[PDB]
Amino acid sequence: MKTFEVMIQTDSKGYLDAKFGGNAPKAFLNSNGLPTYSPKISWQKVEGAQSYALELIDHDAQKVCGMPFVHWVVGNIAHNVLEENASMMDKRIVQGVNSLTQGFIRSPLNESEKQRSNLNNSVYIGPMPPNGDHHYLIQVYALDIPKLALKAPFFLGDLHDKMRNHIIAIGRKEFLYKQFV
Amino acid sequence: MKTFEVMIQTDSKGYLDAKFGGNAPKAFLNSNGLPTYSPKISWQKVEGAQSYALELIDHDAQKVCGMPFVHWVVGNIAHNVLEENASMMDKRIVQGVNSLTQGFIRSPLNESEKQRSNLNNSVYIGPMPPNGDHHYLIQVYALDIPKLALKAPFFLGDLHDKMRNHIIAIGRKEFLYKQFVR
Repeated sequence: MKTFEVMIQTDSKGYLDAKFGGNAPKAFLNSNGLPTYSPKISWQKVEGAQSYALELIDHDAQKVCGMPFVHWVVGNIAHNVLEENASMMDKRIVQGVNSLTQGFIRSPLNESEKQRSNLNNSVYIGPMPPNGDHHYLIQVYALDIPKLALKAPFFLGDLHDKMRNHIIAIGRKEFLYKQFV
Repeated sequence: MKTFEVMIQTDSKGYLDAKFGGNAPKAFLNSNGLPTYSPKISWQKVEGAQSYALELIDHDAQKVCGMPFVHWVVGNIAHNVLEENASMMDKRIVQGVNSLTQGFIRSPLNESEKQRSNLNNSVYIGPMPPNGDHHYLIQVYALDIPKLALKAPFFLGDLHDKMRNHIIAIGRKEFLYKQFVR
């Protein structure tokens, strides 16, 4: 199993810009004040690959709420880049359900509202760390197949189910985002 | 940045034995019914590694409750192996808070109760998947320093803070565990 370099533009101190998370100027927040504007992320081409997948996870969220928080899951990435604002704009990628959802199985909403909430949250949600600055982990998977059989709404383990036995390489990369409010 | 192989004894079908997750015979549970009996996990020795660390996560939990679930967090592993029952028996390792904890910030519990909960749950908690069989992911880190500066209670994020810039290799292994019913 091989590895590859993953990149994302941060400042000198390794911080991603305010606009990509909770501290964003209002104009980069959606109707409800949520940072939905995804950053440009890119990585080395991996020979043999035919698509890539990506998960963005906050390990520092375990302290805050008991488990790590899922910010972004994306599969069917045809090329070695996600262009800035890809989450709202890219129409070829397929996107997984993030941890703001209230459509997980043990939720008290009915089947239809679970579905509505899952699709609603099948996007990038930006950093919003309450207890202080956090590191965030981008992990990129290089796959030996062009397409994953995934339809929104799908969850992190669904990505992994369809990726299983098809991963030729993995790339990791961390960034910082300042405390929120 | 290198990778290395990680091993765990499984079924011909890829399932870890019941005893490790609370379909377990009651002899392998604690007095409260919890699967705290950790499986033997080992991996190929890596060049330059002064210590190893491990984390065990269930991504399949995300669908169930909204987030992946942390089953086990461990640092200060001197050798390329954790022996069976290591979580209970190994004096040399340090262990992070698992996802049963109710000591996270923004739990309703008071400050002192949180500290207890965190410490009480600084152990391996085995698979208990409610909705069907789950895959679990073991991730092992090879480090270039012999000891991490970690003292229970500490979380997954803390493990990573101490390991940042010291990881010389990562190993990954998945296993299955049967749906848990009552």
